[PDB]
Amino acid sequence: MGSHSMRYFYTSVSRPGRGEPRFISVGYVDDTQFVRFDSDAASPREEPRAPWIEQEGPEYWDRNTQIYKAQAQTDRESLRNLRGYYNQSEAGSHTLQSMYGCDVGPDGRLLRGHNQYAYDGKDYIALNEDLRSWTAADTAAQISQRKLEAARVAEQLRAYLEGECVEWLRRYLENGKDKLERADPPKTHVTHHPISDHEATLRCWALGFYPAEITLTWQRDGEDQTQDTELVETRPAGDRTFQKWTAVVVPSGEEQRYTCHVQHEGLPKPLTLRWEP
Amino acid sequence: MIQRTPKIQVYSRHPAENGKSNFLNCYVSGFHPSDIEVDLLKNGERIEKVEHSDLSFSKDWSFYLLYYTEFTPTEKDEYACRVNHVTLSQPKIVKWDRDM
Amino acid sequence: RPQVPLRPM
Repeated sequence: MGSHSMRYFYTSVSRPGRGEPRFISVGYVDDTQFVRFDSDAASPREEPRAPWIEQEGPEYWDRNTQIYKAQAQTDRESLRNLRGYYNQSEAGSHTLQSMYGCDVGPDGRLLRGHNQYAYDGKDYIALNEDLRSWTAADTAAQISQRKLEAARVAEQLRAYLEGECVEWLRRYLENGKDKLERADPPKTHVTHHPISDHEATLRCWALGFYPAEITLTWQRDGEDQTQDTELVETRPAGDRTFQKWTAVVVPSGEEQRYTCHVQHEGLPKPLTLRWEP
Repeated sequence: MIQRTPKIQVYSRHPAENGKSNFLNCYVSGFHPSDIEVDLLKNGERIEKVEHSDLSFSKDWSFYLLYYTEFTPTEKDEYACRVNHVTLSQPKIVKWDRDM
Repeated sequence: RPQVPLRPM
């Protein structure tokens, strides 16, 4: 399913009495971060965070920089307005977060657009899947809904998600060819950990995989094992790949009767692993 | 009322072997609001050259960050990540276990 | 490329 996505994540945080809100943006293609912007930088500008976006010329970077500087001001106004809708004091710090982008299929056409917001960590307002209407979380957000409706904001948004987002993504997939189209299958191995007694932990590792989506199960004959398993959150290795492990205690005298099953895009076939001393 | 406390994982990029260069990672996730202080520690001492990823967030709007540094492990040195956040009444320290 | 800003909330 050579399907793909682009997302921008915005965070604006107010700082009353210490000037304007901070505005931070990051952009992703799939699970690869490719740009950032931070308004607190000495010279705020969009910057490259993946090797394949550096090939864009200086006009690309300046245009995006202008967009984010304008967005920062927009989000400041929004933060001022929201403080008022919730009757909140002027001294406190608050957070407006935005997320938007597009999902496309192997043909490169829009499958789903997104554009939604959270205020102080909770859903505020979201553009619905029809890209023509909104869902408001509470009566404060209905105030914003009425402004967004009045101004037909959903039309400009739709224009972006249908008419710009998908075309830029196509372009980034061409710039990044190899790194974005190729999945990196996990390097895998099981270790033995004796809870120095009459039972031990087997921990099944998966290292160096991209994209992040992976499934690690322990299971008997098609039938699951979880008397006690610890399964850690997938975590970034820091070189654009990810890591994960799952663990289980079995009656380890010699109950190496339990197996580890790994599924991942970069694996032609699901794999099955076992301890090897 | 709308503050979520950070989860913390401490780990290396590659399977650690002593005397070989590697990266020490402190991954903090699931938190809100975004201000957070994190220190990487070598035998209780604060490491000075430490970098972090750009602020991003998950589907539930909670934030995540990866702090990292070049290191070369030894059988004897021990490493930890120290995190402060508004949801914590004192810093939380998590030690690096090379098998986790 | 990021979208140009919308009207404020």
